[PDB]
Amino acid sequence: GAMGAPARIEEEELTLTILRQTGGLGISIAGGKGSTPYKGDDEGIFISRVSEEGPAARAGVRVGDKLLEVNGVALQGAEHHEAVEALRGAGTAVQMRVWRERMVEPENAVTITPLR
Repeated sequence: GAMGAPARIEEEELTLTILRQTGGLGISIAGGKGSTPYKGDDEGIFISRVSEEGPAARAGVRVGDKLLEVNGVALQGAEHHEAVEALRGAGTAVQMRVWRERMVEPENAVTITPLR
């Protein structure tokens, strides 16, 4: 596999741990695609379900956080089912990684500005 690597910006590396929900119900992700990788192995998974400051989302995610690997399982190219299958048993302790690129991460976010 090798088509190109146009969007390959310096990675930041953000490891987060999501333990069993302590009030809510964890989070909610959804990917699925199966298209050529950005830099050989990358798809970018999105989610939407912030927790009430507990071990479910706030632990690292934030309603739509850029993630690549889920619970140690590279979601690069994988499908929504591949990302959930990892959270199944990891429900008690999930380990997802967050990387920054020229896609998953929107320009609006790339800007480090306040909200006042």
